[PDB]
Amino acid sequence: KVFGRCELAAAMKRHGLDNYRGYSLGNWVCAAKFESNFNTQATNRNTDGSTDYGILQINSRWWCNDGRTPGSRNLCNIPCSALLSSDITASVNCAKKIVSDGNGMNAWVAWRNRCKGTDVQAWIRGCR
Ligand SMILES: C[C@@H](O)CN1CCN(CC(=O)O)CCN(CC(=O)O)CCN(CC(=O)O)CC1
Ligand SMILES: C[C@@H](O)CN1CCN(CC(=O)O)CCN(CC(=O)O)CCN(CC(=O)O)CC1
Ligand SMILES: [Cl-]
Ligand SMILES: [Cl-]
Ligand SMILES: [Cl-]
Ligand SMILES: [Gd]
Ligand code: NA
Repeated sequence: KVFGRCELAAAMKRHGLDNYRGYSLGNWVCAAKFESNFNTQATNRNTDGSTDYGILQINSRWWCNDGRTPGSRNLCNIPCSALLSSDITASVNCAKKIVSDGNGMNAWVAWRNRCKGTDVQAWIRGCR
């Protein structure tokens, strides 16, 4: 599923992501735009052999199981495929664990280089 901007803000806000660990709702919609282009089915191979999955591109090195990343962890206890669903529940619960772990939203390289220090509230402007 490719989400519209307002539609993704209303789903993230219903799943409790708004000001989660102090990060406003515009930071999460901003990240999703530059990680996946709002597309739940997005995948990218990394050079160490791990893969990023879904609307927030969550890494198979630590967070989920794809059966092809040797001696990796599955700390969200999910298959990688669960993070490709039109239902973003799996992805949101998985991102709450990651952003709680010491480094905050710096875990997302596109957040760090394209959303940190900008007008992030612009990403939810106009939505009800
Ligand atoms: C709502 C309109 O913006 C729709 N829109 C009209 C055309 N726009 C004109 C403009 O954006 O003022 C120029 C192209 N646009 C550039 C950009 O968005 O920054 C990329 C495509 N957009 C993506 C989007 O906006 O979600 C969809 C089409
Ligand atoms: C031509 C305009 O599209 C200029 N536009 C500024 C105003 N936009 C326009 C809008 O989408 O209504 C609203 C804010 N916008 C939200 C979003 O688009 O997703 C993020 C910033 N954008 C990034 C981008 O386009 O990729 C900068 C370019
Ligand atoms: Cl915001
Ligand atoms: Cl594996
Ligand atoms: Cl923080
Ligand atoms: Gd824009
Ligand atoms: Na894994």
